[PDB]
Amino acid sequence: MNVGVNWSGQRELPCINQLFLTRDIDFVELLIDNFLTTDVDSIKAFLAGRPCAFHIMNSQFLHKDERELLAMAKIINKLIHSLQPIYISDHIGKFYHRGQALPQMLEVDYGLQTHSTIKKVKAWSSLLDGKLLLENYPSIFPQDMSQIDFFKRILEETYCGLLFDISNAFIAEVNIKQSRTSWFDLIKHCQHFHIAGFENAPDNQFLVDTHSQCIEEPVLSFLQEVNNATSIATISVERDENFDVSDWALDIDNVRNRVS
Amino acid sequence: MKNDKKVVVKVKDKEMTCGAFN
Amino acid sequence: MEEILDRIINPLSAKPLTKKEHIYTSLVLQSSQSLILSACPSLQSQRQFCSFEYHQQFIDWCFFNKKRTDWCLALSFYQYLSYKNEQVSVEILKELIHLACSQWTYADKSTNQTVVICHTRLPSMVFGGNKSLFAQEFREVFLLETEQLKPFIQSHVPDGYFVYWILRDDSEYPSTMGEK
Ligand SMILES: [Fe+3]
Ligand SMILES: [Fe+3]
Ligand SMILES: [Fe+3]
Repeated sequence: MNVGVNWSGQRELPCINQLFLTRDIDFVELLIDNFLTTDVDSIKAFLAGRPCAFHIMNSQFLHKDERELLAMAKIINKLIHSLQPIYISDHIGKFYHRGQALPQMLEVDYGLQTHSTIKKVKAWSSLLDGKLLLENYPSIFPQDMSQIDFFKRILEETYCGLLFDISNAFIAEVNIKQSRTSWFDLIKHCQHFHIAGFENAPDNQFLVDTHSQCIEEPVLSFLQEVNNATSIATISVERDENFDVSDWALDIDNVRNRVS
Repeated sequence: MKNDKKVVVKVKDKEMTCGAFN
Repeated sequence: MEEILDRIINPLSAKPLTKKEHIYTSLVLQSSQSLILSACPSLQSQRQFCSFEYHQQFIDWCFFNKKRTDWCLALSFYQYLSYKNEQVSVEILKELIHLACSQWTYADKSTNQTVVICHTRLPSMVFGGNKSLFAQEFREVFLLETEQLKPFIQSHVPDGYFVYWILRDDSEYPSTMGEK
């Protein structure tokens, strides 16, 4: 099991540099669409031999036709060729409503025009050099179609795979009572994972997928269930706020200890 | 640009991240 | 639901929401207000601009007038302040342009490295942003004092409008008409 971390920008670099000096970081997951004009050698210098993986935040590919994506695919594919990521991955997310840009990525309506969404998945993934993995959303509200049934169709009808976020699935269980159980059929064909912390919304109305706290015990016990169910090739221990090296290192330690 | 008389300023914001806001 | 989505872009409806739905829509809306407030300390000179209800009024106005709420949000906010107040300090205008240039470097997903922004109120100032070009280097938000675009902005930009250009890099001034 290669245990890694996410890297989206420069705010966290002091903290990552400290992690590099006090822990084994087996790989780094770049939020690659934040590095599209970055000198590739400068990226390699920072990685200092560590392998990388790609995670795409803002392709917004469900809002676009295939032709609008060509330019972004070209840049990403050059970065894929030069950096050779272990995997590449994107999100199932909603970024606009009635033409207004949202301040956050919201959950997709899985059952609405499911076939058109599967077609956009095929189109985007066919333009990227490699098998595209799609990450499960930390559901806040229930809807008619299960996220599981949605991903079952992705995995059956397209060339895409699953990037399974363990704490996102835990968040959905709390928020919408989606039994974690339902993912285990798909989990068994997944080898690349995420795990992170979260926070309570005001008045504890739902869990927010902040990547800002340490991983809590129920999520680690979910991790061990995942480890029993499948082969964990890689897991990225995510952090996007509160760049305290001791807390991130504690998360990395707990993830490794839990599967030993 | 050609009036290289420039000032760089700080902006307290942040890159796109997967972490939701709270 | 589409009602939850509707209240995120059009918050001033009185259509009822449950507590959970209301706290979510408020949370999502709070994120864009925080971005503005954290990056523009000069707004504290006018505390009325800083209330969450003022933010909600701003977002609602953006819905009715289809103003952009992406990286151009800060520019939209200046236009709302102009629309509502008789005057706004140039330091608020400047900080909001700086915020927009910053947000451009995070949102634009092309090989272009540079955005340049100007406003009719400051015809002798050119604002810009450069994406990070090296792994450990921050994005660069800059300001130029220059008359280079002043003739173009008085003849081709109506008062109250911003104009912006996307450029491959920051070596040359914009030649063309930009947007707005
Ligand atoms: Fe994740
Ligand atoms: Fe997450
Ligand atoms: Fe993600």
